[PDB]
Amino acid sequence: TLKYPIEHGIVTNWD
Amino acid sequence: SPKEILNLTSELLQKCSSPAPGPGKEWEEYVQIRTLVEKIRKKQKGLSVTFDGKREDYFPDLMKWASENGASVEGFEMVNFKEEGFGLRATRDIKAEELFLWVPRKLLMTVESAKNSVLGPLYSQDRILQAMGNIALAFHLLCERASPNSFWQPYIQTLPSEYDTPLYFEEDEVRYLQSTQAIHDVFSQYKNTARQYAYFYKVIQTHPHANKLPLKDSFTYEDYRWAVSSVMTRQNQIPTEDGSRVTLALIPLWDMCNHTNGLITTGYNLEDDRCECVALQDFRAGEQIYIFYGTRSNAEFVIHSGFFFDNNSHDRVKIKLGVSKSDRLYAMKAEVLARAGIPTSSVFALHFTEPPISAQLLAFLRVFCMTEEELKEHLLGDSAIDRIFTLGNSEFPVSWDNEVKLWTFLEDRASLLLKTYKTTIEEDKSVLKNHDLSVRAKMAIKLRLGEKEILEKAVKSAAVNREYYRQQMEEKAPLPK
Ligand SMILES: Nc1ncnc2c1ncn2[C@@H]1O[C@H](CSCC[C@H](N)C(=O)O)[C@@H](O)[C@H]1O
Repeated sequence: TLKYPIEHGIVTNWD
Repeated sequence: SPKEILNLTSELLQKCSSPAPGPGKEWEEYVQIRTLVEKIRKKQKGLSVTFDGKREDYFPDLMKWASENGASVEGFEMVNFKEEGFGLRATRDIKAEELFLWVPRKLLMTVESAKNSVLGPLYSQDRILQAMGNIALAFHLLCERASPNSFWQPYIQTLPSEYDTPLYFEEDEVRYLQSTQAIHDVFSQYKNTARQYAYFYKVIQTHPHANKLPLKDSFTYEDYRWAVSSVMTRQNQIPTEDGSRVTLALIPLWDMCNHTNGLITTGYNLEDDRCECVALQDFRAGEQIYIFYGTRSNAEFVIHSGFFFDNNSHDRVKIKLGVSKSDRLYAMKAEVLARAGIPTSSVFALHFTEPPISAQLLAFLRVFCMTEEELKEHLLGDSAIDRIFTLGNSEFPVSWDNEVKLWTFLEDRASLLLKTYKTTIEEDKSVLKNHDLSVRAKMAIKLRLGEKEILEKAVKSAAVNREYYRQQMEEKAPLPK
């Protein structure tokens, strides 16, 4: 399947 | 005037750097921080850089700029949809699985391009920028926005000027979220954003490496709220050009696609060094082109993407569980969990599915309810490792008694969690039916309604499972093995 799937607006840590 | 903002930001920095006041005073702290932020906002001039034209006036330049750099620009147009805002609409029939959208890396704004920009010198000095690529992207966006000759101006001039993240909510709109799980993440987001603004406001003024930034001349709270909201609602994880690690990036043109349910059909092609998107489904000419953002919850969609998705099949709530140190079997339970790769205490999820629990939560609950005899069988002998291996498998219970205990516990706990909310499901539905609300207000109310509906379904599913395994027990059914 997708080797590098791209997630629109992937959630990150802001602190 | 200039010394007044420095006073307020200094006051804001100590306020937002202070430790949490306890959960019972978190709303009061939130209102206090809101009061300082609004005082600063009323004394500033909004966004430092604003553009003369309307949003749609700049989309033709986005298309020309993307076309010159190798991106796809044919087969779709930009349309202001009522439900989702601006998005892509097909101008021809697009078949499912057709590669219709591609964006070369040259067009992307990345942490790497942030390092190479005017932000470079300050980036090399500030530990926060080095540790938090998302914040670095936000300042990269701000510095290029205020640079009239920036390579990325066609992209920045077509971005939204406002968002529906909780940073933009009124106080009374957030107040709907009192007593929920989600409001604590709303509290943290607001406090983090205010602390970051005051910190970087002072850093830009004291660091000589920032003297060439346009932000040295103007850096408003509105600038920062806009920048972090632009990043959190649109950022992506992609491999580095090396392909050896991951970085964060804004992907022009493609990120105009709005969200629908389905599978991820966007991936990075490292050979050709470009983002590629294949059609999630058939799109006839005149239909909006959607993508699937990811398997995120509505709490994540609201807080980080600024929208609530009806019929989100991946919705979930959090449930914190752990083995008590006063449990006489703590040591044995902690060791079985450690051998299974599960922490003694953690935040798990309850899903809007049957069963509502993952394999990891099932394994935890089984150990949580084990007798000393059952624990010994998972710790000693030639079959212990096989027993650990099936701990997360619904088809292989430890015993009928262990199943009845764990589903009884989950039914009781989800019922207790429901009792901690300020409103009932029926009351929330009446509010949505009989009051006229803003988009942001309904996001909040549907969020608190969705939390209780997931818990309510978990109660029903656990009660059904309790009865199934109670029948196996009373009928003395053989354990599967
Ligand atoms: N299914 C949906 N329903 C409502 N809003 C949506 C949506 N999918 C995406 N959005 C909106 O689109 C944003 C993602 S970026 C997508 C393009 C955006 N609509 C724009 O005008 O630039 C989100 O922050 C959200 O506000």
